[PDB]
Amino acid sequence: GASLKDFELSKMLEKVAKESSVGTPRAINEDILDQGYTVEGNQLINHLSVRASHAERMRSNPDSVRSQLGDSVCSNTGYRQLLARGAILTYSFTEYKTNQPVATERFDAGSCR
Repeated sequence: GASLKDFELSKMLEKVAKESSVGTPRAINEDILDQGYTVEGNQLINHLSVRASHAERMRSNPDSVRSQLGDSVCSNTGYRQLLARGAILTYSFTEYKTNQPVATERFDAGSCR
């Protein structure tokens, strides 16, 4: 099992996941639903669904997707506090109709540097 400190971090992340999930699912735009947050170990995971056409645009340029996500995460004051405590921010995008993976992008303190 996870160490005492690791399990505690997961519990802290679960508090963030619960508050951040209030009001989800909700539309980010016409193509993307914010489905809220879960925690797996040291990862705070934001789950999002993406419609088929936008999913294709995402798949065609995964480095640009990652870079834009990184810019957002790494300048988010609250996320920076989590990364500063050993957390990983994970974005899990799946297809709206099928739930097939589209993109999965993880960020740690190292990523932000």
